[PDB]
Amino acid sequence: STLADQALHNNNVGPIIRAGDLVEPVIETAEIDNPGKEITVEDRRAYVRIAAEGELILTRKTLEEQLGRPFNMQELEINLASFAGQIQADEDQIRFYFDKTM
Repeated sequence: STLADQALHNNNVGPIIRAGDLVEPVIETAEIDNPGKEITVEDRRAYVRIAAEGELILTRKTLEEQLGRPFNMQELEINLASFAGQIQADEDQIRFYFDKTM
């Protein structure tokens, strides 16, 4: 009779972006750098999809910056497709999470 839905708090993240190059050995290496012993990556080729518990944190801004030193942060916000959660960047790092209210 009454429609109701809910899905807040840690659940799972699903960042959808495009594919560049060497994102395979980069994503894998970027995964080992993080204690993500329970994440599933789905890199086809044209795009790059990821799936975690809902909490992720990356600091390999040097690897991402190196892959394309001759660029900026604009290309980052441009080089994307979709997302399941939110994204944040720190001094020199980028973290992902599907958590809404903090």
